[PDB]
Amino acid sequence: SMFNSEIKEKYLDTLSEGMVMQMRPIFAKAEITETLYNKDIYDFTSMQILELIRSFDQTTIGSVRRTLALLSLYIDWAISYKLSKGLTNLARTISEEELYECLGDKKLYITYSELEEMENQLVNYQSKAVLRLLFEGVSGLAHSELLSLTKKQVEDAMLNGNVLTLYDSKHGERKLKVSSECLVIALNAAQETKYKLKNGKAKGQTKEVFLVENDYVVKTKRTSNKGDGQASKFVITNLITDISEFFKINFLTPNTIVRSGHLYRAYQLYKEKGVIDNSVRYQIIDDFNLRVKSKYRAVYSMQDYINEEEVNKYYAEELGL
Repeated sequence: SMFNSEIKEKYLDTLSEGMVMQMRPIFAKAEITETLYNKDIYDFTSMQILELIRSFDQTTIGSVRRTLALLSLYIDWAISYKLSKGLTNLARTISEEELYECLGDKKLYITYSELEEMENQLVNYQSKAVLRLLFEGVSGLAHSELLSLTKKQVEDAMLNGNVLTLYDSKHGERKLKVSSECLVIALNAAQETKYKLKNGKAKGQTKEVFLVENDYVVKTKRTSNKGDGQASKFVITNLITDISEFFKINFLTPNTIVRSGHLYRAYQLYKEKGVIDNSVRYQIIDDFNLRVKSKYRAVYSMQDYINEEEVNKYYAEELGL
């Protein structure tokens, strides 16, 4: 039911009825972790706070942040009563990146607002560009659309209603409308000469590494001893890896990022329409000009992730629930 009951009930007794409603469930879900370490939340280490919250299995950064803030209030109260062994509130030491480590292991997809917050903490344009370009649908077989992308296509798209012309190694050409932000990020990434390691935090003597000189947006490193030609598959995965290491998350894969794009578009339609059904799915396909065997097949595949359950899960705050 609850760990350290008579102390928790003493804290609860100082809160409004509405606060008791928020704080109580946190203590019930917390109980099993507290009995595992045989100590209270207020004696938890940083890591144990981050683990604790992950066990609540929360979907969004926004909700994690509300959960952490509630936990701080309890810890401060416990500090002011000197129940805590430690003198400082360890929930307050939790940095912005560490918030992503709090995300539950069910989380598969990123919201648009999460994409924007992640972009803003990523110092490299190679990092920013792969995230965004994938979210907005630039991805062929083995990421051929993304790896074959040049300044010139980016430049042309800006002067053509933001409509990119994409080159795939299997099927050839595809037309995709993207955002202006995506195109400016793509244009920066295509002229970048350096790549800071560990997202600008590299501890070592070596902090940056030279990139190849070419007109491609996705660039191989000079020390890899590949040409001034296109990058391979593995560069995309390594760029996602370095993003994933900075935020310390394990759900982020090229396919996952591409879906999140589809899932954000589904939210926008759900807000106006109020249903998610095959009509929505057909619209997403031709909004992203989707490269598919057939459309009906794609619409079937999309029922795994494009549905009301997933949209309510990821976008609850934005929907007003």
